[PDB]
Amino acid sequence: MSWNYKQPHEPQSDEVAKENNGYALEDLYDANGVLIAKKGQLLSSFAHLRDDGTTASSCWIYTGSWTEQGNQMANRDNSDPSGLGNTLGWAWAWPLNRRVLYNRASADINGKP
Amino acid sequence: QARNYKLLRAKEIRNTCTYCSVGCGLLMYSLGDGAKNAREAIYHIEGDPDHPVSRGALCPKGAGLLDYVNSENRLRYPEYRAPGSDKWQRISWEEAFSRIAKLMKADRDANFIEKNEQGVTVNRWLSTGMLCASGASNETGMLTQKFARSLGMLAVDNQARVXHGPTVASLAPTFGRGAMTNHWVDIKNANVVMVMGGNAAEAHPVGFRWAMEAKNNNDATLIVVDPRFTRTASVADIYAPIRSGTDITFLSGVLRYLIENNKINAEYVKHYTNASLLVRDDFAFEDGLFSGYDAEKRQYDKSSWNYQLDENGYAKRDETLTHPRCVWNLLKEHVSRYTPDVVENICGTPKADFLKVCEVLASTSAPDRTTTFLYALGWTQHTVGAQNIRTMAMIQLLLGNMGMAGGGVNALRGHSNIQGLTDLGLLSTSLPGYLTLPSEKQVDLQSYLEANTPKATLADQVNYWSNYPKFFVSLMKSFYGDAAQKENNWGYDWLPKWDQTYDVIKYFNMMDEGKVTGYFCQGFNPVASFPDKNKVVSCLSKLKYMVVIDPLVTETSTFWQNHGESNDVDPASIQTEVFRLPSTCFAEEDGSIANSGRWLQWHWKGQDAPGEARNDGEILAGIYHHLRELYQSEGGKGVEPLMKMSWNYKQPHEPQSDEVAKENNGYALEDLYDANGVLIAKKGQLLSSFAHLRDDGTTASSCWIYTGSWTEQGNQMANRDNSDPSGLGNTLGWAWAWPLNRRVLYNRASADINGKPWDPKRMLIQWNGSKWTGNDIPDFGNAAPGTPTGPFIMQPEGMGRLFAINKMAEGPFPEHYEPIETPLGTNPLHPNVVSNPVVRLYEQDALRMGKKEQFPYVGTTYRLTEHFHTWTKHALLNAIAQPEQFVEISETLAAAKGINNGDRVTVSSKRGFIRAVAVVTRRLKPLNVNGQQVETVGIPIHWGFEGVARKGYIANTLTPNVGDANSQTPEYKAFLVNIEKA
Ligand SMILES: Nc1nc2c(c(=O)[nH]1)N[C@H]1C(S)=C(S)[C@@H](COP(=O)(O)OP(=O)(O)OC[C@H]3O[C@@H](n4cnc5c(=O)[nH]c(N)nc54)[C@H](O)[C@@H]3O)O[C@H]1N2
Ligand SMILES: Nc1nc2c(c(=O)[nH]1)N[C@H]1C(S)=C(S)[C@@H](COP(=O)(O)OP(=O)(O)OC[C@H]3O[C@@H](n4cnc5c(=O)[nH]c(N)nc54)[C@H](O)[C@@H]3O)O[C@H]1N2
Ligand code: SF4
Ligand SMILES: [Mo+6]
Repeated sequence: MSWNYKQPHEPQSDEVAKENNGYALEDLYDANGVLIAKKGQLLSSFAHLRDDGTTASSCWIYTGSWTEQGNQMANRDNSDPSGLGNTLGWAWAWPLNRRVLYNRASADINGKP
Repeated sequence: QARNYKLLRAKEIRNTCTYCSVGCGLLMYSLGDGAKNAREAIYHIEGDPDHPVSRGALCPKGAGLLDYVNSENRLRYPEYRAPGSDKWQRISWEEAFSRIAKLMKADRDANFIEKNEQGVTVNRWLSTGMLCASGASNETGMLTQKFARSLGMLAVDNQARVXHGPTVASLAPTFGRGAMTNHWVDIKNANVVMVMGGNAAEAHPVGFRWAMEAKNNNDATLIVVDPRFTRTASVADIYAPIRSGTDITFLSGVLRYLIENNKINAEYVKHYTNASLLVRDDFAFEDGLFSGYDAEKRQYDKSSWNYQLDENGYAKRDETLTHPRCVWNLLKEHVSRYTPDVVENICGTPKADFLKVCEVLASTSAPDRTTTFLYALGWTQHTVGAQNIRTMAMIQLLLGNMGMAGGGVNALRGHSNIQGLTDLGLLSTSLPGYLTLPSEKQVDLQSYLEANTPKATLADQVNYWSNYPKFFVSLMKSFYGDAAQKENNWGYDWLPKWDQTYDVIKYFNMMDEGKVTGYFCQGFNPVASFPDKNKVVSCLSKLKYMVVIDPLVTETSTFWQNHGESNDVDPASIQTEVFRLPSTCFAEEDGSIANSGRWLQWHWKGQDAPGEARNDGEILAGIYHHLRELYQSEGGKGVEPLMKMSWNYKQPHEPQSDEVAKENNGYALEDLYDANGVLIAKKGQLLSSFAHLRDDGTTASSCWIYTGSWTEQGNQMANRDNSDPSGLGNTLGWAWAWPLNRRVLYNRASADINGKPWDPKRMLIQWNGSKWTGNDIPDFGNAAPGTPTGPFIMQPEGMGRLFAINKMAEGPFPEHYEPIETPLGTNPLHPNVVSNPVVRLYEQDALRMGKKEQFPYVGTTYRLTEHFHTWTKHALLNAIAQPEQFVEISETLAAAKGINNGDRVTVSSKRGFIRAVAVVTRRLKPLNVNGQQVETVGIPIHWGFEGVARKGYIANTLTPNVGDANSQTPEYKAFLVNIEKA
């Protein structure tokens, strides 16, 4: 079992949070040959996780919580553009910041609300 | 010990002063820390020390804002006044919206005009009109534009009509744009500061700090030329008097002096102005009239007021300036009549004073010395207003001061956002971005674009308006979205087409004839601000309905109420249904407003509005949705153009400021590529420059000159970097200025033809071998030094115009004409043509004009530093500062009438009277004019019948109902009155 912390007797919160988010262990490419992530970088989505050993994450639903863009859990933008009380800029929700689960069902089969 | 500091735990909010165009920064303090359970309440306001223009300062108006925000006269609930009633009745918002929508639909269905007599679709509505709020945000402005035009309205004006309309009418033809050319802090770089046609120390005090910086720390000479010795004169090096309405004579005299003494920047003139262009042989001027005058129509056929054309269709030139028909030689001939004796005889300005002014101005013809002119209403509010400005602009071109730091034409704007509303086109025939609504003669898109897209008149010019189609199609995409396609000409026919301009004087003439059913007054108080108040009240009384939207009680909202002599009406005889809707003020919404220097500045909300007051966009939305729903279920006339207008906001009943600001900036509707195949923008992204707008429907922007204000990099109007690397006072990192953040317009002219600065200590732009760079964003393309490309890029010839070809209504050169009501009863320069020969004067108004035998004194109206129009009298602090109405007269006139200082007097005109306290002073002195002694009676415009200051009389009770021949801006600055002891 790994315990890869700079100070083994004092693991830091940011180290563990980043492990939970996940990393690319090799450069990663999409199907069109476009680089999606570089070796050593934090992953931006669980959609980028792979089953071949080139990605790591100790909690896949948390991928996106602390990316190369920073600690999203520290976001403090309370803007609510729709007036519905949805604040996508405050902290970070799993999965992938979706605040209301099953929201495709907020519309009918033709996509009308 | 001292009481504790009262703001230690208050919420601090950044905002901008709501009164004048200086745009001073504010720091407002509210009780409460923003928690949901605490209802914020602003309890103190002071300046923002980091703001580059104000640096923490605030004049008495800005410093007293707390008393306006918390005025006892703030509106709280929707109120209704029934026909013939003498009282208000409170109603709900839903009642107000439904009643108003019903009244509007009935009127629109009865009077909407789908087609004109020539069979052209015009979709216009003329029986209901609107006055728009120059004191409200740009976002409110755009919503108002969409509201008004989608309904087909053409009688849509904002304060510009009675203010700087003449400036746009003159500076655009002369330089290419109608805006103030430099900016506030830049004034500190001047060597000579000229305050003429304005009173900056009282009308723009914090901005005036920079003129004092020029004087005190740049060794500049401050000159004031005004009929009164004002508070600006108090600090001036030189003061010279002038009779109201004679500026063209004084300024033309300066032109004569400069030319005769060769006090001009010759190379600047030769290359940057149209001095070398040849004028048609049939152009002429004699005895007060230019060629082409039609005495029956009282208009000019301007065919001869043009350049001779060469073999390639461009203007012919004579670089040697020896040809008798070159603009230069014709200008010399035209101003030859304005000798110092003529100036003294007509203006009353003593020759010794006029000489002092001429000499000082002349000292700035040197390439490294500049004069900057600071002006406003002293010049605009005349029947020859636009021509007053033409003359001064010509002076700045001869001196080589345009495009220079510390030079230029600082036409000081009025209302906090009159610049924004002008930019957004809230004027009868305008559209946003200085675009124009189609005239009814332009039957299709092609004809419309051809009429508005100018062909270059000299080769190798930028002639940027050639891009008009891109701006227009982009505007249509913003308005109509998917409904605008190539197939239906981008929705071309949905816009109302005009048969004429529906300016306010014309519209009230129509109202007096019973042709106007309803009227909206959004942040505009015409009973106080329009000329001939007695007639205005009589006109409004004929309306079937009126809707007032304001954060305060206004005289207009209570025009039907009897207030004694101040408003002697009989409520029972006035059948108008009046709706008074409570709105927010500047401190209660976020949004942007454009200051005089073209700076779009963002501000933030500090508290909720009192009672049931709502923001302007919410009020418009409430009425609009109720009205459109009526059309959805009942049908009616002009249904399609109304229903096609977009209102794409997340909450349709509450459009947000950021949504509208982004629409104004613009979007890419498809991925966009440059000519080399490189992606410039992705579908859905905000555009970074108007250079990316297209005419094929792939881009949208509801105000092209604002593209760059809110990009993918964020809200630039919220930028707060006050860095000034050059020391010239240019702060590119504070807010965002149009166009494309260029702070000093025409800056290519800050350097000579070889790209060398006229003054090496004031470099604005320079050539690096491949592009122009410097201390300001170049107002230019990439033309290398030595090429023929002119520095005035919006001009088809790329030059500043000394001769304005066919652009001005009364002549390509300015000419002295007396005010309609003149103390002389004649014009010494040409008795056969006394006043402007192209002025429009309705018969009913001609009957209300007085003559010198009954009204011998010159009457003029103006401001006092302590009050803002009839608005601040609702604020206690300002009422304390100047509590009671007064008028100013000389010691000579007072002695002749037996008036002691402080005595009560009655000032009257052919149209009415006011009574007030007399301020007798040596600051007003009679002048010797054409053999007579001419006296002036000064009338400040701040009192009335609503407010907490002592009750008074509307100053406009005295003013004439006639205006500038170009914009129809009223002649509020020069008329005739009489005075008697009271
Ligand atoms: N204190 C205060 N500030 C204001 C406002 C306000 O109400 N109060 N309003 C704001 C607005 S909306 C605007 S447009 C500006 C305008 O601001 P300005 O035009 O500078 O101000 P005014 O006080 O209208 O008057 C101009 C000066 O011209 C003089 N004058 C009168 N007739 C003539 C004439 O024919 N020739 C010349 N050369 N001078 C003449 C007057 O005595 C006066 O001192 O003010 C803005 N700033
Ligand atoms: N005699 C004479 N006449 C003049 C002039 C002159 O020199 N002499 N000058 C002319 C000029 S240049 C001008 S600009 C006019 C001005 O005259 P007006 O603009 O009619 O007068 P103001 O008193 O400035 O009032 C306008 C309204 O804006 C309201 N307002 C404030 N914020 C908002 C808001 O956010 N929303 C809404 N809906 N309303 C708001 C204010 O409370 C106020 O009632 O006077 C003109 N008439
Ligand atoms: S009225 Fe003008 S000068 Fe005075 S504080 Fe407000 S913006 Fe500044
Ligand atoms: Mo004004």
